[PDB]
Amino acid sequence: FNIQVKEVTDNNGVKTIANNLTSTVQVFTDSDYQLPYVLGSAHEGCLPPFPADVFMIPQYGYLTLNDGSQAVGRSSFYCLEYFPSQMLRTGNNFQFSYE
Amino acid sequence: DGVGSSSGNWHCDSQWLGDRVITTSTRTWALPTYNNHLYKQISNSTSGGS
Amino acid sequence: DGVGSSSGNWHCDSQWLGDRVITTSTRTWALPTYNNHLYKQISNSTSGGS
Amino acid sequence: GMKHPPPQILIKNTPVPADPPTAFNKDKLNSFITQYSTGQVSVEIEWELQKENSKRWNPEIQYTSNYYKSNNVEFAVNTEGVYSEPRPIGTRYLTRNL
Amino acid sequence: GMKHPPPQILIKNTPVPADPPTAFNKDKLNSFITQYSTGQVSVEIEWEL
Repeated sequence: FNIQVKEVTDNNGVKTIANNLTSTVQVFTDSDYQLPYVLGSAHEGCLPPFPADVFMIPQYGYLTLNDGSQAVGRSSFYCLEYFPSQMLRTGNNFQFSYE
Repeated sequence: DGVGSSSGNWHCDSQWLGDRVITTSTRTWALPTYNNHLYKQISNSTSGGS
Repeated sequence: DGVGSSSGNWHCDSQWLGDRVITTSTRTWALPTYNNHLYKQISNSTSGGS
Repeated sequence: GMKHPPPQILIKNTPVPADPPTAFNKDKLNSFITQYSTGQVSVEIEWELQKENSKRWNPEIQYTSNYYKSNNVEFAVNTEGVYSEPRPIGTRYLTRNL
Repeated sequence: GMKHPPPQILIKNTPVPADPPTAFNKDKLNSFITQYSTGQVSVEIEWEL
């Protein structure tokens, strides 16, 4: 919640940030565990222990079957775009529950 | 339904129910202004003969 | 539900009811654009051998 | 082939005139604010399937990927982030009597 | 350990194309408005003692 999509403009080194009210952010949950599970590999980029800290969201990446630096026929390629996801502009809030 | 509200979601999946398949695709497009807001007559003549 | 309306509050507390504890945390995040909007193949080869 | 196929869908940015002269002129305006638009499109098609009911004993030809190791995955993204379709793929793999 | 742990939550800024050429081109757009987003997250867990 309280999504804010900002647009950066850099003309002649002079950088400036403005709101882009019409821009959206996409969010979805791998409810069916169809993506390679990255959590629980003791990765950095969790919520900071201190409430006051503002953190950067970690980038998602994954690994399939490999033979050296090559990929075998089994190796899987996943496109997250090929998942239904909610779209939200500022003023839109996402949420879900888990058991 | 306002400047600050999404007007659709990214729904993109294929589901098979047996005898039927449902494909749903979402893409993000860009639309320039074509022809300077003009309707222009064209021919192999305006194309440099042929 | 509009540009000028908050879409959530900062709720952050832990309450103990006896046999259960309820932890609630709120953080403020930032999300850059990763990979120039691209999906890129990576390997120990694109990583400088190994 | 269809007499009434999926209809054409035409889109256009509505012209937004620049500042017009403060004295009337009959000529059509030719000075516009340069604009472009962007958004999302969704196309949902429902396809009807005609499943195979063959009594053939031996296994059929199937479209498969090649197991042999390679630099990139077929029908995946590059290391540049360039998606590519390595070959054409027909539909005629399963067999049926005349 | 769980067969069905808390699901992964993926987020991304939707790409916003810069001004495209006024003549059609089949190539995918590679010129985008540089953006980033910010907001709040809330995680509420109930623990049994």
